[PDB]
Amino acid sequence: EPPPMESPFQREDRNPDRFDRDRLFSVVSRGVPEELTGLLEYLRWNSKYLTDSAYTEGSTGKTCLMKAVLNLQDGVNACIMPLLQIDKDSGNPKLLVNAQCTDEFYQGHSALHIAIEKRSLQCVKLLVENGADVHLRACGRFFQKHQGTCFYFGELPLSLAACTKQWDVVTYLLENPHQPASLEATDSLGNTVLHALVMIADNSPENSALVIHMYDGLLQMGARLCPTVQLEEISNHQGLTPLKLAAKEGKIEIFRHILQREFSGPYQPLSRKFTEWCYGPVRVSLYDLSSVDSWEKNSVLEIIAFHCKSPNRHRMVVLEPLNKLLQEKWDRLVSRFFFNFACYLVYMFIFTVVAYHQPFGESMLLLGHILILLGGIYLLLGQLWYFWRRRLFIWISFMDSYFEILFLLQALLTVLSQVLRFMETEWYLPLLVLSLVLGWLNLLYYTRGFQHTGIYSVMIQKVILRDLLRFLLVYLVFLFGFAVALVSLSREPYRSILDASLELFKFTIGMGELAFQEQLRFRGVVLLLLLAYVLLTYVLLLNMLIALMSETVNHVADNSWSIWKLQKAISVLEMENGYWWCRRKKHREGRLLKVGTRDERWCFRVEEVNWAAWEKTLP
Amino acid sequence: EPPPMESPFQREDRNPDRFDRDRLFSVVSRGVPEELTGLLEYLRWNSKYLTDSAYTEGSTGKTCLMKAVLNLQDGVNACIMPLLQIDKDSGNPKLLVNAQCTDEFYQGHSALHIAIEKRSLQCVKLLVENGADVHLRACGRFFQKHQGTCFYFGELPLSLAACTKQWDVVTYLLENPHQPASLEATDSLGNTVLHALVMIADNSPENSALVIHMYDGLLQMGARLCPTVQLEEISNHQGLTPLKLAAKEGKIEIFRHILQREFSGPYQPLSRKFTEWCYGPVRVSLYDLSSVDSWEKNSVLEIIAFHCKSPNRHRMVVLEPLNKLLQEKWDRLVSRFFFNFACYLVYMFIFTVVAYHQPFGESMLLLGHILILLGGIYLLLGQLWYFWRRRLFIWISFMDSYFEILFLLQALLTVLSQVLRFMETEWYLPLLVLSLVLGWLNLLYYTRGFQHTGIYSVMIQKVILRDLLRFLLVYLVFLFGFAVALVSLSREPYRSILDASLELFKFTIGMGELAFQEQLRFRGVVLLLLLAYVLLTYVLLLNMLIALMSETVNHVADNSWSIWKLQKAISVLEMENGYWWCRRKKHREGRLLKVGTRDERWCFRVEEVNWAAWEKTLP
Ligand SMILES: CCCCCCCCCC(=O)OC[C@H](COP(=O)([O-])OCCN)OC(=O)CCCCCCCCC
Ligand SMILES: CCCCCCCCCC(=O)OC[C@H](COP(=O)([O-])OCCN)OC(=O)CCCCCCCCC
Ligand SMILES: NCCOB(c1ccccc1)c1ccccc1
Ligand SMILES: NCCOB(c1ccccc1)c1ccccc1
Repeated sequence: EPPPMESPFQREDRNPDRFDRDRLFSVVSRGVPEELTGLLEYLRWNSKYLTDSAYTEGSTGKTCLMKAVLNLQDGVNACIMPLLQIDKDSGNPKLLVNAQCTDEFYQGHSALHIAIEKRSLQCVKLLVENGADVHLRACGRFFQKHQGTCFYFGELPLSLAACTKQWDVVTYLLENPHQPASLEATDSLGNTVLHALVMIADNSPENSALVIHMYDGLLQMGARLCPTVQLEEISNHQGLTPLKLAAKEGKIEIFRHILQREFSGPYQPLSRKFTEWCYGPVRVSLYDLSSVDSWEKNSVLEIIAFHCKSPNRHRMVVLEPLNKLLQEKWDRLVSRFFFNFACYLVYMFIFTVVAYHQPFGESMLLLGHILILLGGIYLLLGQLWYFWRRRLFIWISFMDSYFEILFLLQALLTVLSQVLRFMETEWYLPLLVLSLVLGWLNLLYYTRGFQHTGIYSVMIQKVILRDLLRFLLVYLVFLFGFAVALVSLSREPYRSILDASLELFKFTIGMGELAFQEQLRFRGVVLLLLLAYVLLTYVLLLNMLIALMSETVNHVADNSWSIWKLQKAISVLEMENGYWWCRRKKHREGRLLKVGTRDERWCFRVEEVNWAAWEKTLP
Repeated sequence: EPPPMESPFQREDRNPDRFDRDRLFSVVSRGVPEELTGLLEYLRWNSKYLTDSAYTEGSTGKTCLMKAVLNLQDGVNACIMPLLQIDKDSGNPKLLVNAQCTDEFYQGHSALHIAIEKRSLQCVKLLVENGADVHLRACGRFFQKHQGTCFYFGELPLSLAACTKQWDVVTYLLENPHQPASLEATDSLGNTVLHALVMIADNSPENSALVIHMYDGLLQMGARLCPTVQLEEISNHQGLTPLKLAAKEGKIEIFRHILQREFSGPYQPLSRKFTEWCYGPVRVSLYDLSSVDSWEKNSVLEIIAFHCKSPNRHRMVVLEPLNKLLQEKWDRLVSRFFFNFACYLVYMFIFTVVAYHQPFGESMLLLGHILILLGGIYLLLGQLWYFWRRRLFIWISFMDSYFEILFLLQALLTVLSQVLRFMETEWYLPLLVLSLVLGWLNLLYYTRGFQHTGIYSVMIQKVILRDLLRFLLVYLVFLFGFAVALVSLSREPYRSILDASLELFKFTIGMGELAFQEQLRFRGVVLLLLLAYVLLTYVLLLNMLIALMSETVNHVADNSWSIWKLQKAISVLEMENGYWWCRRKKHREGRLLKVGTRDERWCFRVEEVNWAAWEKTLP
């Protein structure tokens, strides 16, 4: 187990007048500099420095200075200032202010971070004035974002202060002449201070206000300290800007504010929603499409659809300008979507004809077999190309890509069945039939193109289809357990497990032949198993109905509309790439408009009609 | 019927100037000492005392002094003080202040208790200064905790004052020089004052604040009056400390406060949650495992799992440190749990093989029969050992031990079937089959080891399985009633009750042959019974569905997670004892740490990450 950061009870790890390690740590914690005065003599006598491993705990390397700042008294510790002085006179080649832990848990932890966390501006000023680096990276396992014991604030003192909304500390760390902290400074994972605020943000409104206020103030202060730097353009090692990161992490509240950010006054160039004109309840705004339009790779639209895995994906594609941007794309692509639907209907109309009318008529059948083979190959190549593109995030959103698997599965069976027909084996007919069955089920994918049908479909396939596998797994365990019991008991009907499993399943569809069976010597006991099976399978069905019905209470119809918009969003961003055989170019959305002075942006004109909001401002 | 305590309307039970009993009780109730002045002369004339049975009601022994305190006027009665004086001059060998009732209902009731209940500090001071014992036990049936007419406050004046939050009275009873009341003082059932507050506590928050405030103040005052006494270490006749009693009675609010009690300042040694270090939303506390760890017999963990019967059991195993303590144990024992699961799967894989493949192959069957016999004996001995250990609380938590019954039942049938095979009777095959059926159903017990499967299972078996027996009891009554009717009507199909019961049941599984039957002379009337049975059995099914569906509204998913944690808690505390053939030693949890001065405790380090709570304290 990793050692604790500070412990009044547990002692630190062991692994002129004497000033050994234990008595050194005792005086610094109590905050009495009077007893510390002889430390310089002992250090001079031994020709050693406070940064030496002898004056720290070997498990972490926690120095005496870091010990001192962990027991602040009313926001200050009188022992830390003499401690730095004695270190200065000791001739330390490694200054105590810049000392860091070495443990895998608290790696990079420094005395400056402790002072920032303890909300003591006095210690923060005192350490920085003495040369405490403001770019020390606390890159330990405790500070990394993961399940369980963690506190991610970035890795920098400036980012830690921002995450604790210490407005006084961030002001000093930026404006101090001794050692200013750059806003461009970057942690080990590529996250800046703005990125850190994004990925600590929750969807709760108390913490969303914290992040939005910190994000707004730091962005506005960045315009003063570094006017030539656009802080939102810095990307992590994953290549994500703070806007893109908010999309991937699925944090709507911070995502919405950045996407619709508007500043009035001198800070206008930092805005992303430039209002254009208003007439009554009609508002027109020029939303900025920088890093939002799908024309550029790794955009926000692609990240939400294919890279985000949070349950908040459907609620993000309805925010402006994404709602209107996707609608603008959908109206341009709805003609192609129906053409794709028409081609699949023709392909499966031919599939049905060949499957049924199978042994000029022979020539039509010969052509039908050939067209099916080409159609199956075409679908197989298209689906393989889709999975090749989405190879980095397979099985991450299987609830949405399950139709793309079915199209591939039907394509594989279509091609394989034709191959078996070439081999003239009798087993080609089944595979051709299962291809026909799956494809007619795959026709339900295109219902998303119609609001009239797509909205209704969304309410259904969300949970119910995934629930049935959970009942079947127990039911099949129950089915095989009773089947062997009946077979082992009827051998002195149910001639084999396969027949016994068949008979037991018939009881579920209301066709069981629950009788004495008139033949078996153990007719009563065999009946007991059938009666027990009937009671057990109805307990399981009632167990299923109650659990499934529980989802009805919490359902909201707005979610079904939102999910349908996400389904159209995924389809648009896939068919924008054209086809596998023809990767047509992508049209850039919006128009280039000058919005200020650094300032031209690819703005997208969104018009907003809202009677309720307009009447609220009215007297 | 027990007589009333006080009655303005009903007279008390009958069973110098004259001062008979009736005129004595009249003056004391009215509170006029002027008419009482001659009482000394009458007592002197008769050479009698007020404590004599003549001056009380024979049904209870309620004395005149207890009569006086039952009619206090504005918190005081002017007659009680002269009453004690006249008793003093009467030469009473049994002082009136210490007089108690003799009725089985109000046994031990004294005048001091009445003054405490009536919230009169003036009478409380007046009686105690005259020698009223502060350790009088009111051990009547009225003061014992039971259904109906009762008021349990312990049995002592100090405990009564604590239960009525009379802060002024408890202060006096503890600090009075005349007769201080010991906090160690114990009632008839072993309960001290701290125990009394625990078992009058409700889970409501108005009364929880009452108990917590009284528990905290009395514990803190105990450190001043008796610093050398640890009041929480006193146990009842059942052997339960106040912490253990709160667990058995299932009162979370008082249980949580004691389990996580933290005091800052001089009262630190009374704490049980010693905070260690804090960094942002990360809090680390040293919870005390005294009487909590399962290493010691009759611990809190065992009491909640096996001794508590309240519905609050699942909500207690999620409180810290119990939540982390059980998780620490579970991670150490999850390797053994799967090994136990693997052994049962192998045992039932062999059971299935022998059951099916039954008349080198013969040698394998011979070995399989032998291995099943040893496996059945092993399970039989293990389950008997489990019930021997839990013999004191069988059928108290049958909802949790019902799987342990099924394992025993399957073990008994496994052994008995092999015994019958030795006898070479034909009836061994059925019992071996029912053993196979039950064991495959017993495999559902091990689903609790996986969160992925255990959580889903908990939602189902809570109510639905127990509900079906309630429908079947009426249905079987309906089944036998109609079966005899059809048989008595078809004798001029349904040749016997057994066949008639079989045919009627088929209508429930959607296989009834509801026809005119073409043979019976009373074909129309027999059809009426079948039609009536169909309507009646669907009314019962609709009755069942509506009643069962009503449970969906009030269900909370947090309960299912909590119950699963309790299920793992029971399994851990059972497999900690090793096996019946090898009772391996128990590992003590936590580490011994010095926390103060009486002070070393077996503290358990629990680390708490809570962003929402941390942000609440932030500006
Ligand atoms: C008009 C007559 C058509 C006769 C049948 C020919 C084979 C069609 C096979 C087929 O079903 O293609 C469907 C496809 C769209 O699939 P999707 O985007 O829904 O799939 C994704 C679902 N998630 O549609 C297309 O890609 C367009 C059709 C092919 C155009 C010409 C191809 C030339 C190749 C060199
Ligand atoms: C590995 C090969 C095993 C072949 C079959 C041998 C008989 C096993 C019988 C069996 O099912 O035992 C299950 C048992 C655990 O039961 P539980 O704790 O779930 O039951 C409680 C459920 N509520 O498991 C155990 O206790 C461990 C298995 C026995 C170890 C060696 C025993 C030696 C005896 C001298
Ligand atoms: N082909 C048009 C049918 O669309 B509807 C539809 C049909 C099947 C599944 C989902 C929707 C419909 C919607 C509302 C009322 C009636 C029908
Ligand atoms: N063997 C793993 C199956 O677990 B799951 C499961 C199966 C039966 C009963 C309870 C749980 C499951 C849970 C959620 C979705 C799908 C399946």
